[PDB]
Amino acid sequence: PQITLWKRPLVTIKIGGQLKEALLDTGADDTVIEEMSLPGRWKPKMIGGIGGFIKVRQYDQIIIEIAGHKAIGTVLVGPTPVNIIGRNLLTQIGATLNF
Amino acid sequence: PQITLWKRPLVTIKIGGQLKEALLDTGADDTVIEEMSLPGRWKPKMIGGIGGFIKVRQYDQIIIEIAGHKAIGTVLVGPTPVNIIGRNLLTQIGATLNF
Ligand SMILES: COc1ccc(S(=O)(=O)N(CC(C)C)C[C@@H](O)[C@H](Cc2ccccc2)NC(=O)O[C@@H]2CCOCOC2)cc1
Ligand SMILES: [Cl-]
Ligand SMILES: [Cl-]
Ligand SMILES: [Cl-]
Ligand code: NA
Ligand code: NA
Repeated sequence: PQITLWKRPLVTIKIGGQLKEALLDTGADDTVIEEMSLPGRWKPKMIGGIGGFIKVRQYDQIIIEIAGHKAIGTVLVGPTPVNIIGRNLLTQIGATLNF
Repeated sequence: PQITLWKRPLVTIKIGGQLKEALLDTGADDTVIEEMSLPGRWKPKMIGGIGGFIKVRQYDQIIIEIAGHKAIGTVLVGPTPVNIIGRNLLTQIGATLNF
């Protein structure tokens, strides 16, 4: 699809057996999801943006279905105010910004 | 152009006769740039990023070139890890997300 930017570019994702809404975010290096459990190993990380930093858990090799398209990569889990699909997964679904 | 997302989507902007680097950010409703001098009056705005809420200065109707494309619109001035071009100006330059 061609997604407009007149509104937030929100899509449905499936992660850890759960459906969630998330923002397609070209400004995000990494994918960040609100608190949830995921299986496997994790390690702590700090990520920063407007307003400063939050502590997250870094889970590697997580599959996420994004608007119907599967992709695997690292997912950060923590107290983000919005679920964010970042570049690490946007590349894997072939997303581009066009103008 | 068609911009892929394997690296950060950084572009040159021109504001106030000066060239700066900025990030094309579909996850940002608004455009936020680092401390600089802009003409005219400003109004207060609170914006909430990943780390919390901050105060910024809102300047309306500012001339700004984004990757060679002219725009005239609202610019927020305040502390940010990088200048971000949000949807208010991405729509003016005709950007969409595609996959
Ligand atoms: C390392 O991976 C990262 C992933 C995401 C972020 S971020 O969420 O902080 N962010 C980075 C950007 C500030 C460089 C992505 C943004 O797209 C962020 C995404 C976002 C959106 C809403 C709330 C929290 C985060 N948007 C944002 O800050 O927009 C501001 C703040 C909102 O006000 C209106 O727009 C301006 C930081 C690190
Ligand atoms: Cl990854
Ligand atoms: Cl590609
Ligand atoms: Cl505007
Ligand atoms: Na893992
Ligand atoms: Na000033």
